[PDB]
Amino acid sequence: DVRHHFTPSERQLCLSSIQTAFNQGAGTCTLSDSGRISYTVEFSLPTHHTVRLIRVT
Amino acid sequence: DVRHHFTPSERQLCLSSIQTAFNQGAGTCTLSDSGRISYTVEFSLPTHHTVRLIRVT
Repeated sequence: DVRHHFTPSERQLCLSSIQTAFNQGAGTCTLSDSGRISYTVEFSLPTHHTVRLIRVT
Repeated sequence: DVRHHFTPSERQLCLSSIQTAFNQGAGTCTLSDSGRISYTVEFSLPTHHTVRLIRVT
């Protein structure tokens, strides 16, 4: 779980990507048999953020 | 995809929920071999909303 490596600015960048993705309709939002909702997405951070994470990871 | 069936309020409650779960460390946030970010969460809506959604399904 990369979250515990995220910069504060990196953490905001994710939230917005997740929001935007959720709002534009990317990813998969599923309502399960038992009524529980799941959301799943893939997105990109800018290259220079990724590399910094690829490094500490 | 359930997003087609949400009310705009339910759409909102979903977003708040995803945003809380991400901030509080719920779900799984990963970094891929290719540097992509992925995030996946499961969460509840209030019973009455859920019940409505299951009815229209």
